[PDB]
Amino acid sequence: TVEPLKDDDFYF
Amino acid sequence: TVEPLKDDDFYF
Amino acid sequence: VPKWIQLNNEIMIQKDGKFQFDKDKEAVHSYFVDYINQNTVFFHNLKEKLDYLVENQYYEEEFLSLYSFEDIKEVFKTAYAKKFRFPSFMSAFKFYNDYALKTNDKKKILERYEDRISIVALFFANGDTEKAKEYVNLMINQEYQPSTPTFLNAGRKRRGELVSCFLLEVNDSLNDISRAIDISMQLSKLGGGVSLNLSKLRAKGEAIKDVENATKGVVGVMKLLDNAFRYADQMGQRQGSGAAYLNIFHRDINDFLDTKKISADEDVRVKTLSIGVVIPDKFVELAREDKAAYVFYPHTIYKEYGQHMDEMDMNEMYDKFVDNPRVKKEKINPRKLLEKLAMLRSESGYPYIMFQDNVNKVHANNHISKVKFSNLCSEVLQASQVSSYTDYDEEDEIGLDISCNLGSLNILNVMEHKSIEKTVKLATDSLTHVSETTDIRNAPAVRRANKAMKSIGLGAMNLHGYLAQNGIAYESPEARDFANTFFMMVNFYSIQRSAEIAKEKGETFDQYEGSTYATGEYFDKYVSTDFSPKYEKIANLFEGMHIPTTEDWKKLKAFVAEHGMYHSYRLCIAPTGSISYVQSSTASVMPIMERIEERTYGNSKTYYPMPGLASNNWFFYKEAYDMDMFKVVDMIATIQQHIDQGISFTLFLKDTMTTRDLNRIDLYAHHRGIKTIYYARTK
Amino acid sequence: VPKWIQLNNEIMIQKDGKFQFDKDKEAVHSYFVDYINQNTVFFHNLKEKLDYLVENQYYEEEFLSLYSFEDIKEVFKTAYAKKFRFPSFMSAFKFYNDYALKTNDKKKILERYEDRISIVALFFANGDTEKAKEYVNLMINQEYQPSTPTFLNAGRKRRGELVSCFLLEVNDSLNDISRAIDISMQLSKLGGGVSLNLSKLRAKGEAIKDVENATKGVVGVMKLLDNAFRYADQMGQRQGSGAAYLNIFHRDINDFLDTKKISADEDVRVKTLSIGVVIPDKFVELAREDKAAYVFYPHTIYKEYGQHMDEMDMNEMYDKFVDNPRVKKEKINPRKLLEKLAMLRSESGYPYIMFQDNVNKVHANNHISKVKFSNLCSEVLQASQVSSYTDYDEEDEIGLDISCNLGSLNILNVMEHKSIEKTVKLATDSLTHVSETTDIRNAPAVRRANKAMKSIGLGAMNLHGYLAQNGIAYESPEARDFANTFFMMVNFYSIQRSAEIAKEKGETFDQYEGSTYATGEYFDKYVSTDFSPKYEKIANLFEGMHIPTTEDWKKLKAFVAEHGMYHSYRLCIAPTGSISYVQSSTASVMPIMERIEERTYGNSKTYYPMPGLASNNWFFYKEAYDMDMFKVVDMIATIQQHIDQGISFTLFLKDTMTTRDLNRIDLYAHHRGIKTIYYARTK
Ligand SMILES: Nc1ncnc2c1ncn2[C@@H]1O[C@H](COP(=O)(O)OP(=O)(O)OP(=O)(O)O)[C@@H](O)[C@H]1O
Ligand SMILES: Nc1ncnc2c1ncn2[C@@H]1O[C@H](COP(=O)(O)OP(=O)(O)OP(=O)(O)O)[C@@H](O)[C@H]1O
Ligand SMILES: Cc1cn([C@H]2C[C@H](O)[C@@H](COP(=O)(O)OP(=O)(O)OP(=O)(O)O)O2)c(=O)[nH]c1=O
Ligand SMILES: Cc1cn([C@H]2C[C@H](O)[C@@H](COP(=O)(O)OP(=O)(O)OP(=O)(O)O)O2)c(=O)[nH]c1=O
Ligand SMILES: Nc1nc2c(ncn2[C@@H]2O[C@H](COP(=O)(O)OP(=O)(O)O)[C@@H](O)[C@H]2O)c(=O)[nH]1
Ligand SMILES: Nc1nc2c(ncn2[C@@H]2O[C@H](COP(=O)(O)OP(=O)(O)O)[C@@H](O)[C@H]2O)c(=O)[nH]1
Ligand SMILES: [Mg+2]
Ligand SMILES: [Mg+2]
Repeated sequence: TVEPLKDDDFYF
Repeated sequence: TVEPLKDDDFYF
Repeated sequence: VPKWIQLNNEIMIQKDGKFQFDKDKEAVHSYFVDYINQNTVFFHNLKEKLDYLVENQYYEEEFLSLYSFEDIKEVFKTAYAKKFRFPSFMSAFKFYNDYALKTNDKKKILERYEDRISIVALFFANGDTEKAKEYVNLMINQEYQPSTPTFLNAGRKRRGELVSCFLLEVNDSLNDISRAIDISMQLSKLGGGVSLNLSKLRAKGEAIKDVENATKGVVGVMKLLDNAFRYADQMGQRQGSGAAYLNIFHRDINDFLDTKKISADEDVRVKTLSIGVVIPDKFVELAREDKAAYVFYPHTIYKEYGQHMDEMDMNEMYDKFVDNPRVKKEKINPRKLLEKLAMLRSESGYPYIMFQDNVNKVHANNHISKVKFSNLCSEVLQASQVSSYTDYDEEDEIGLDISCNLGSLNILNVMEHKSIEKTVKLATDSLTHVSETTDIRNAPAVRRANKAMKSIGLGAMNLHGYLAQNGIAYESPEARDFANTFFMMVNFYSIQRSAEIAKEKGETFDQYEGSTYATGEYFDKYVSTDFSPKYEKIANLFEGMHIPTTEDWKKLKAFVAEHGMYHSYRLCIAPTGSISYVQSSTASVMPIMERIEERTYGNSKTYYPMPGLASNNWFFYKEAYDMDMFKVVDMIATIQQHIDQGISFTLFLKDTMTTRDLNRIDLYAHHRGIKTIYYARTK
Repeated sequence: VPKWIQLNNEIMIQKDGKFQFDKDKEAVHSYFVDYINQNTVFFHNLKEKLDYLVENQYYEEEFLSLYSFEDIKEVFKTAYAKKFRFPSFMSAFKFYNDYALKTNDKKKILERYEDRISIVALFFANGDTEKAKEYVNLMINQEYQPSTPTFLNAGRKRRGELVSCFLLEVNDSLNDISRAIDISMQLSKLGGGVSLNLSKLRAKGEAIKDVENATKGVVGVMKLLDNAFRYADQMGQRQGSGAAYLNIFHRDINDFLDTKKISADEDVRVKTLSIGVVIPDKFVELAREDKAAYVFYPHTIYKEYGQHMDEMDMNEMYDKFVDNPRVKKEKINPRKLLEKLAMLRSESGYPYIMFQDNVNKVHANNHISKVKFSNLCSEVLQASQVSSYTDYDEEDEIGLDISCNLGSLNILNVMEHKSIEKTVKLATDSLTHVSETTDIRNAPAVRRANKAMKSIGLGAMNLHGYLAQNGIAYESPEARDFANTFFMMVNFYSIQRSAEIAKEKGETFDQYEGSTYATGEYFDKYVSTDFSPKYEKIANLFEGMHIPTTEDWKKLKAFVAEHGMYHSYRLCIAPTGSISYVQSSTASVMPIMERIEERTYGNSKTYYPMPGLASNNWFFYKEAYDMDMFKVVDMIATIQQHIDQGISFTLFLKDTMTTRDLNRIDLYAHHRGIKTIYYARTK
């Protein structure tokens, strides 16, 4: 299931 | 074809 | 059906709504009484057994000659003085099917567990009876487990090598590629897994001596290495497993990744070559900022700068490469490439994600070389130098190729015996002996790095088993506190033993003076931060054991500065998926995949409940797929800060999660300091 | 369509019932005027051209430095004094598309025919102006044609090797196999085709260090070699071509043949590896009596007798192997294997059939070694010694590996000029220079054998063209008489030139004293039989040329005995492919496949009538497929008795002729003394 990286995923 | 050899093909 | 298998089949037959876990002990008893004792050849005395095994080319006569027969006899007696009993049927089955010595017709059992342990101990001690008995006590208590090559082949004549893994640096030439193929086949013949760094190989469509667009890239080399590993596949005992590692800024990165696609044609698809991707922090920075990235042609960089692309700092040299018209490159989307990585891991489990800057930020031997790639299990992170293999009758410039001698601590057995220090020191001595006795004539760089670096790998296992058997959830902060404390003690005692060996032998590993051990940078976080447990429950586990404090770490730092370090690398946590059964331990520091493993060996299924699984600790043995992968990343990063090399970190994912969840776990691992990621297992 | 191509298409446009053969000369004129003269770089003088070519790394400077500019200018004037004109458009097209030097952007043409010939002559002469002019006269008269590697790369910096072939002996070890892969790639990157003898490799199911059923056979080595040749694809401009040869008594012979089956799976099939089968007389005897044959495991024989299977005379040791219980074998049917060979050649043209006893019955250097295998073109038959490549930092035992120093005589232009002696001697000198100047550093055995044996290959082409243009049918006994006389003359003058070179240099080839040249056994049939033409028509063809007699052969034998022989091997008839167009000649001594060749180039259809084809000699140019293969075997065997090496003998088969017919042709070739059979071309 390809779900595109939408930013805010590089920050935790 | 796939014609097999006989004893007479080995003498010339 | 065999009686032992039928009794083991009774585990899942639930009576009163509860699993019959007591049937596994009955299963192992039946297994022994009905198969093992009957099929074990017995000798009137140990002298007859040793004579028969030496004369029939089963044992080396060299390693047994340093001991008088009374010493060997007493070593065996102290091996049987333990009266070791296997706790599960699968432990005995795995040992007597994979490691126990059998006759040439594979019909009778020549070695018990206490005989394999005694032989391995006698090999380790090398003429010392007291040290041999110490090793026997170490292994029969199952506190330390030598790696599968070491445990299986120590003291044997029909043996390969005792080294579990090899890492080869492939230079950018036909001579170097052919020699890399030769060395890969030679080391696969020895039985060890081979990992190759293809980041120095120039990209597809590059120039070969003024002949432009002639190269096939690294993918042709992958095909060559794949067929080499298929050919040198240990005759079919176990398929030849090789690894290829490529930097994510290599131009062939997409072609490198396409080899694992199912839709890929057979002319570009490899089958026995595991692939790994080296991700510098620059790639993560570019993906985070969504800027278009460039993968570069390595030969252009070599011509412009005189150094290979992976030999330079990507974070510093990326802008210089991009602004250099003489450095050829092609534009890629780093976020699209990350999504491609995530989908590849979801569909096949490849590639091995290696965060280069996460490795080199805490790498002690960056002066020797940066860690440009990992091993086949993505846990051996060591400095390596490429070998310039020249033409025939021309002397080759031999570099350093990583050889990793592995060994595992059973955390449950180490902690229950309150013997972290003694186990770690004895394991370090055994790994040093394995490294010393190992010579490889057909790999000049592997041999040179084994002699100079003296790097060993001291892993750990049964972390989740110990935590669950102590009522600690693997994702709980108490588990991370225990991992922090235990692995800080392990690192402390490994460093102490390495310094003691360097003092006793008067020699340190090559280029030790430039390492952070000599400068003291390695001990900064240890002399600044106290790693004692923060939870009283965890601190009670270390009762009766001296936890190294800040003052003790300062003393160790001074001792290392004064005497040096014998081993460049000491700690590396391998998956240890095979020897875990014999030791009744969970594989590596990874959480358990299944509470009761279902295995089919023949026409009968053989269930293996997790070590110590019961009704009271059923929910502590939480399956890895049901766990939050962020918590597992936190655990591994807590462990990784005390491991100088990497950890075989496997990602256990559910089918519901997408490629974005996989990318989020990857980026969280990168942010938390995870060095390498091994596999993406989907349920 | 271009004007020259359009004019070429008027060859098949028939007017008055006759092909417009005169349109071809108009095609050459149009091609030159409209394409070549416009797109050839012209310089104010030869000095500027030479400076431009050396400075821009198009030519080597070392070979031009041996001559003053006056000598080079005189040589070029000699080349252009002939005013050579291509008689067919296809000749000029081939030269100016393949062999003419072009600029780095390929837009323009740097070399004419008279320029490439002048450069090749200057390379051959090595500082001698008169010798360079003699070579220029030899090549511009098109009497002698250097091989494609030699003609292409002579005096050019951007090149490969002038050597056409590489015959490698592969010993039964992993180190030797790895070195075979390395050397195969290092010689494929040089351009020349590589042939490997795999008969020494132990079969599938053999032991590797006392563990049984461990080997995967020679098929795995063929996989490795095939992928090695695919990797060394020479930019892809010409795909990496390699051959593998196996003795028919090797156990893997069935699996060796199974890789060329169309139905074979991708897990066994090899694509870029041509295969050849070496058939000793013993196999033919076993097939003749319809008695069960045995294929032997080579390593069992090596263990029992201390010698490789292919180093022992199978006609003598077959019974010893069969009645030896320590030699492993399986019963096979030799007639079934012969039928399998016939059907494999019908389906794919493979394998090459090498009659080992036919080769070794008249092999002069049996003391050095018996001929165990042939080259990729199945025409080189030389003694080879295996190289024992040992582990690293251990000295290797270097053997002998064969190499092609090829050159072809144009029989038509050789006999029109009545200069058999001069052409043969000059060609021998040129091939000697090519062999001497070849120094391959990455192939130790190849370099050692090139230095020691000093073997060259002097072939002939345009046999069918000469016969048809002189009103002689290829199958006619007059053609065989002419071939006998011509090739006896060629052998006489090649031996004479070799002895003269040995006298002038004071050295022979290594181990010459054991050869039949030194003992005089080679010259027995030459001092006992007269090879002068038996036909008045044929004898008139040699008028004006001194045909060597029995007394002349006795004098040559005495001269060789006193002075020695410089070349171990001198004559071998290569297929003479794409360069046959440039010389306006039929390919090799083979009969023409088609009277008018229909070739596709881009979007155009080009027609090439064979040289000298017209209405009067239309039926003399009989197509090869229409010929009786028995009479072609007679022709080749007549030629073969004067060629010390083999002849690239391609079988031209009709669609209606079965596998029994192919087997009859093969057995008649074996009975008539044919050494090798190259291809089975079915129409
Ligand atoms: N669970 C087990 N683990 C390992 N070995 C076992 C096990 N059960 C049986 N065996 C092997 O089979 C033999 C016979 O088993 P058993 O327990 O009856 O022996 P034993 O020596 O009389 O026992 P005990 O330890 O109670 O004195 C053991 O000596 C041992 O070699
Ligand atoms: N049939 C041909 N074969 C080869 N080269 C040719 C041919 N026709 C022309 N050329 C080349 O093109 C050039 C000019 O062609 P053309 O036939 O007009 O020459 P030319 O000047 O009339 O001839 P010549 O120099 O013999 O007096 C020639 O010098 C030659 O290099
Ligand atoms: C290592 C290896 C060898 N072989 C085969 C090919 C070689 O021709 C043959 C010899 O290998 P060797 O390199 O000679 O192995 P060895 O010397 O240990 O064996 P021995 O002492 O018995 O001669 O083994 C394989 O087929 N697969 C393999 O993986
Ligand atoms: C010969 C050859 C090389 N290569 C690639 C792989 C190697 O990494 C790379 C280096 O080849 P090299 O062997 O180093 O080529 P070279 O030394 O003759 O010329 P140069 O050093 O200027 O390149 O070329 C191919 O891809 N296919 C081939 O057939
Ligand atoms: N007798 C015997 N002992 C073995 C064998 N293999 C391992 N051992 C162990 O090696 C030790 C040898 O001691 P042993 O010779 O039996 O002493 P003893 O009891 O006084 O005769 C024992 O403790 C055994 O457990 C074997 O084949 N025979
Ligand atoms: N001028 C010239 N001559 C060439 C070239 N290539 C080959 N040649 C030949 O080299 C020989 C030398 O010619 P050249 O230097 O012009 O002699 P010149 O007429 O006395 O000036 C001639 O016979 C030419 O046929 C070229 O590019 N230019
Ligand atoms: Mg190079
Ligand atoms: Mg060997």
